[PDB]
Amino acid sequence: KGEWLPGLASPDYLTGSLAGDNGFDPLGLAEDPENLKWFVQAELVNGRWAMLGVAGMLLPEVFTKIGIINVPEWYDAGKEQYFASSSTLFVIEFILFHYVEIRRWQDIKNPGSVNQDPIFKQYSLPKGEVGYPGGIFNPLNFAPTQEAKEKELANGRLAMLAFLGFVVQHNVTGKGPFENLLQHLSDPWHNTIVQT
Amino acid sequence: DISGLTPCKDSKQFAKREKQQIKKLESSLKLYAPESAPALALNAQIEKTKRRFDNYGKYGLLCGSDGLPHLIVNGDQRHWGEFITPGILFLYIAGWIGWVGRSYLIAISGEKKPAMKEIIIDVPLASRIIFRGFIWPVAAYREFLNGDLIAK
Amino acid sequence: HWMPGEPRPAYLDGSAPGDFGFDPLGLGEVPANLERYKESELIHCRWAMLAVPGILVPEALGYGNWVKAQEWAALPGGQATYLGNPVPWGTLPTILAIEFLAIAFVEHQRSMEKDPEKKKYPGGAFDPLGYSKDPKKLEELKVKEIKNGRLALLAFVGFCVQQSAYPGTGPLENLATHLADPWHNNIGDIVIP
Amino acid sequence: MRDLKTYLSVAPVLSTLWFGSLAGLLIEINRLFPDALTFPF
Ligand SMILES: CC(/C=C/C=C(C)/C=C/[C@@]12O[C@]1(C)C[C@@H](O)CC2(C)C)=C\C=C\C=C(C)\C=C\C=C(C)\C=C\[C@@]12O[C@]1(C)C[C@@H](O)CC2(C)C
Repeated sequence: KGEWLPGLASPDYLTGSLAGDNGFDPLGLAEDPENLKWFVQAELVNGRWAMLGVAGMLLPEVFTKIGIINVPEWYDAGKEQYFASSSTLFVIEFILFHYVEIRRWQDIKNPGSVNQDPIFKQYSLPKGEVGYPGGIFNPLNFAPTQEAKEKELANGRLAMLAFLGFVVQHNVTGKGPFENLLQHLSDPWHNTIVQT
Repeated sequence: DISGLTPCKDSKQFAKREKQQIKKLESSLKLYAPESAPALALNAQIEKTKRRFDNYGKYGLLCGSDGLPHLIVNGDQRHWGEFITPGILFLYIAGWIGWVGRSYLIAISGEKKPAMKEIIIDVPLASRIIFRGFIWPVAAYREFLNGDLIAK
Repeated sequence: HWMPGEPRPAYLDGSAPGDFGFDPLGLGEVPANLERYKESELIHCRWAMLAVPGILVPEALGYGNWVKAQEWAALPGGQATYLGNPVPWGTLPTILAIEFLAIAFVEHQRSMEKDPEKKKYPGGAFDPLGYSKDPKKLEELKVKEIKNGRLALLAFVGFCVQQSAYPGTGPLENLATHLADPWHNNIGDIVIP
Repeated sequence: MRDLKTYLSVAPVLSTLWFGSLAGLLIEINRLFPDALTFPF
């Protein structure tokens, strides 16, 4: 579709049949079709996780302007005491995520092989694409048209860049992502990466 | 105290070495007028020596009985900056260089006279290939999985 | 299948009892090697399905855990005990001699067999109640035996490993410790100190 | 000149330029951060 850089030609292997195809591959990673098949799923999962991560790192700090709750910052949330030890929670998380991610992985190898429930055999996911399971994962039956997929990919890429910015700013400034915005909005020409 | 060693900051022999070096540097300065350039150079040398000794004291090195720092390479987390991190950086750089060389060699293998492209380098193609080695681990690992790394 | 969506090895057709295609390393490729492995698996399962009752029952009667029963033999002059009653012949060189002779005879007797089927399910006199009379029931029984044996082997591995993390403790003691405070007395602390 | 550009791509001249730039970079790096025995970061 669109060109990431006018005046340059698109790669041959990027034919525009994929969602969010702007012909961006200067370093040629996806020349091998198997690499492309793996990297599509990698991008999807990374974007979907980063969107939730950013949403959870930003909004629980926006409370200061509205003053509903009192929650520690995203980099101090770990040290707080909880009803269970950190090791127990980590063990349970590992136990569940092992099964979940092994179930997801088998679809990439042999599509359509894990669409059936293992305990209640009368239940099965409708046939779909590799990275878009559907079924009970889509309770509202929204149509997965190409426009919605492109919107999803754009939001995922933006959120990934936002998470990288959130990580890098804290190492330098030492404050929260929202506090960095208000300081910039106070004196825009004096509060940038160039401190002076 | 690994292997019976002692921290540099508590070592008396380390301080004695510093004092001897500084005293040796100071005896040469008495031969020159304070305003002269050699006096300025000797002052800079003395300041640099003091700074080097202070920095070695700060980083948590270990000294022996001779007052000289020793390196621990067994993998202990308290000394990862001595061997592990520079090793990983060197491995990354060497893999970059090797991958770029292999890519350039493969690129010109299909030409009519591949030998002439080795004594007279094709600058634009190499420049285009130079940037690609920045992600060499991913490309090498995926090539290994696909079986294209080893010649048949 | 041990993992749905995974191809099976060609030599694991799904007709053997307790066959689910589990062979990631391909150790059963050689037909002569795979035939031996079934006998060894059955022997291991049958030996481990007797140990599990023999580890929990003495501990459930307050006679001490399964590693305390072996402490006395390291001492000079230690004498064996059974149900709290010392046995007259419980000296170390009397026990070692009678164990080697009794076992070396039966295992060598099993070794000399040359019919592959009788090395796994010998039948005959060792089946006094005649449960093998029905070939239809027999297949279900073999599946049940194989499914229980692997569980017993896993239980014995748990027995062995739990001892290392909690020296001097019995499995029932570990269960009692876990039951009181489940959310802090578990595996997590051992893995992450 | 095409021939002049060809002579600049020969192996010895290119190697000399590359190694000169490399040595300059290393000298400046060791000038800014002298006496590095450990990676402290
Ligand atoms: C998933 C993700 C982050 C997820 C974060 C999560 C969940 C965070 C959770 C937490 O916060 C909460 C919620 C609770 C907080 O208290 C605590 C934690 C737990 C911390 C990031 C991905 C992040 C991914 C990123 C940044 C990727 C960047 C990649 C780029 C730029 C690639 C560029 C190229 O790829 C192309 C386009 C083509 C190549 O040819 C050319 C190049 C140039 C090479």
